[PDB]
Amino acid sequence: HPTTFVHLFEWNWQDVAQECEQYLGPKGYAAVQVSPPNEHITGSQWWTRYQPVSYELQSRGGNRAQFIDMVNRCSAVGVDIYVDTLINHMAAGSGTGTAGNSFGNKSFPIYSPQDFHESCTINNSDYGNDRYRVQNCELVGLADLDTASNYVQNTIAAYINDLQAIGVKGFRFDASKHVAASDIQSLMAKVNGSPVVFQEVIDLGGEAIKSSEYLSTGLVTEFKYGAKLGTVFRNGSLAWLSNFGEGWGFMPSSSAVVFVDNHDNQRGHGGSSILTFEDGRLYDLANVFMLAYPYGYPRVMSSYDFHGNDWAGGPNVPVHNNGNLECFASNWKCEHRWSYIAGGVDFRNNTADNWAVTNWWDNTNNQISFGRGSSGHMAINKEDSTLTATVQTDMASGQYCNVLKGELSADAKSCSGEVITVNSDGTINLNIGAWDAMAIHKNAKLGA
Ligand SMILES: C[C@H]1O[C@H](O[C@H]2[C@H](O)[C@@H](O)[C@@H](O)O[C@@H]2CO)[C@H](O)[C@@H](O)[C@@H]1N[C@H]1C=C(CO)[C@@H](O[C@H]2O[C@H](CO)[C@@H](O[C@H]3O[C@H](CO)[C@@H](O)[C@H](O)[C@H]3O)[C@H](O)[C@H]2O)[C@H](O)[C@H]1O
Ligand SMILES: C[C@H]1O[C@H](O[C@H]2[C@H](O)[C@@H](O)[C@@H](O[C@H]3[C@H](O)[C@@H](O)[C@@H](O)O[C@@H]3CO)O[C@@H]2CO)[C@H](O)[C@@H](O)[C@@H]1N[C@H]1C=C(CO)[C@@H](O)[C@H](O)[C@H]1O
Ligand SMILES: C[C@H]1O[C@H](O[C@H]2[C@H](O)[C@@H](O)[C@@H](O[C@H]3[C@H](O)[C@@H](O)[C@@H](O)O[C@@H]3CO)O[C@@H]2CO)[C@H](O)[C@@H](O)[C@@H]1N[C@H]1C=C(CO)[C@@H](O)[C@H](O)[C@H]1O
Ligand SMILES: C[C@H]1O[C@H](O[C@H]2[C@H](O)[C@@H](O)CO[C@@H]2CO)[C@H](O)[C@@H](O)[C@@H]1N[C@H]1C=C(CO)[C@@H](O)[C@H](O)[C@H]1O
Ligand SMILES: [Ca+2]
Ligand SMILES: [Cl-]
Ligand SMILES: [Cl-]
Repeated sequence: HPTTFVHLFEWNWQDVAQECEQYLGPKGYAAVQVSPPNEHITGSQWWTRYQPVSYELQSRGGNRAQFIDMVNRCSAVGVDIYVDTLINHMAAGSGTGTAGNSFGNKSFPIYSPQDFHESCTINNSDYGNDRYRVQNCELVGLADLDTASNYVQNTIAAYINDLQAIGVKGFRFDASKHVAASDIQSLMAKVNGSPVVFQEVIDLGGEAIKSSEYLSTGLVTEFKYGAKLGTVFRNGSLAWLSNFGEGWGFMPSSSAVVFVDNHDNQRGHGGSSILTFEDGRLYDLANVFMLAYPYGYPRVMSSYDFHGNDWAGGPNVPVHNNGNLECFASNWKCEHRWSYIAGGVDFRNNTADNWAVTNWWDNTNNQISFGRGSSGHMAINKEDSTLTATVQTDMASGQYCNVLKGELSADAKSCSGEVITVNSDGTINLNIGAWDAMAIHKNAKLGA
């Protein structure tokens, strides 16, 4: 049933907790990826979170008690917390952290200069041909930890195990490409149990380091997914997506974390083809495809309008602002609450017993429909005409809520939005307006 997580980028711990109770739990999201909760450098830019100072849980998102409160309140409604984990480095330079600690010259509350690789600079060419420099030199001046050192592994493992002890269920290993896979292996041997671990490795091909090196240590970000999906949605034909996945050169589905955009590449950090909230309904549709299609573990992005400043932090108005939700406009965008996206999550959540593509249909261009066997069916019309084809499904005949537009009542007698009819012979007579879609599934069926 739970199948999809969401990055609540720069949401603080109280907003996450309330969001779990009021929306993510009820709508079936599996987990929240939170911004780094450990002590980091002072400053309001979002990227301060990626400059650690210590592993005390005092950060822009809140203090340790507030962190625990969020973990608990989210867990109470069935939503896990995944922590963005800085395994590669500490802050650059000298300064002060969010818990009051000072640092400088590769000296921190828990590290000294010997705990780091010798200073050198990762240069653009190194990605293509110097594995050693990519993993032992400094990413944009950040102090590169000696991740082969037993002390460093133990210290990072203690941070991970502290977070597990208080209830955290997964971890994003930031900048995993900059850490030898064998160092990550040694780290994981000190990590208690088997939490969810996904490793951030950007590999579109042609580099010294390969995302495939990381398959044995956890899940891996498949950045090919969003890159190719955005190119297809912008310039290509949806019909080509019938074998999306391993046939496009992607890693195995059971290893991949997939997403349309992430916090870096919606700003042009870490792809002019990447779709983001800025693309409106094109983003809706791309998310509907992602969430209906049986490849990967999807992460929905949840952003703020940064008003053209790719460095700015988030709005200084909370999401839950004394009874008003600061979503959808020029503060928080709340893509995870957009109807087509949350509906796609419901569809994925209820078609997970059938990880196949069935009865693929298309018009050779930008209209597609397919099924998850008898568990669900979907269609996307990304053209300017109305889509009225008759398509074959394996669905039981009857009437179904279009979960992109509404939901089934508690009594199961009605839908709050459009109702789709599956005929006696299992067909559907589509009637999909331009740039619209539909999705139905067996657990959103009107019941006699
Ligand atoms: C941002 C990503 O950079 C690399 O990606 C490279 C790909 O690997 C390569 O294939 C090709 O596409 O190029 C890109 C390089 O542009 C890393 O591999 C990838 O891991 C990284 N993403 C994640 C990790 C980091 C680091 O913690 C995050 O970086 C953000 O935070 C840093 C540090 O604050 C910020 O840098 C700022 O500080 C420096 C000085 O320290 C100054 O130059 C300036 O003030 C700031 O830019 C980065 O801007 C920011 O991207 C990233 O968010 C993670 O997702
Ligand atoms: C929820 C789950 O979704 C995804 O898992 C699906 C795989 O991607 C599919 O490939 C398929 O896996 C089958 C393998 O293909 C096959 O080789 C064999 O190993 O059997 C597998 C199981 O049938 O179906 C999987 C769904 O069953 C995604 O890849 C996976 O990561 C997702 N699970 C995550 C989410 C939750 C949230 O609670 C956690 O419990 C899991 O630990 C996460 O990994
Ligand atoms: C928040 C909202 O985002 C989305 O819609 C964007 C559209 O995709 C863009 O096309 C554009 O809409 C313009 C229309 O195209 C145009 O016809 C005219 O009506 O002006 C519109 C606004 O300028 O901009 C939209 C964002 O401003 C996304 O598709 C949509 O689903 C999102 N709506 C959510 C928000 C509300 C508000 O509570 C909810 O009621 C909906 O259920 C959510 O889906
Ligand atoms: C606790 C220190 O451990 C490590 O030092 C080892 C080093 O690995 C080898 O020389 C073997 O012996 C020394 C002494 O144990 C770390 O390399 C060193 O950085 C550690 N000190 C840091 C940690 C603490 C507290 O966690 C601080 O008190 C200290 O200031 C800080 O530098
Ligand atoms: Ca490194
Ligand atoms: Cl702490
Ligand atoms: Cl990522």
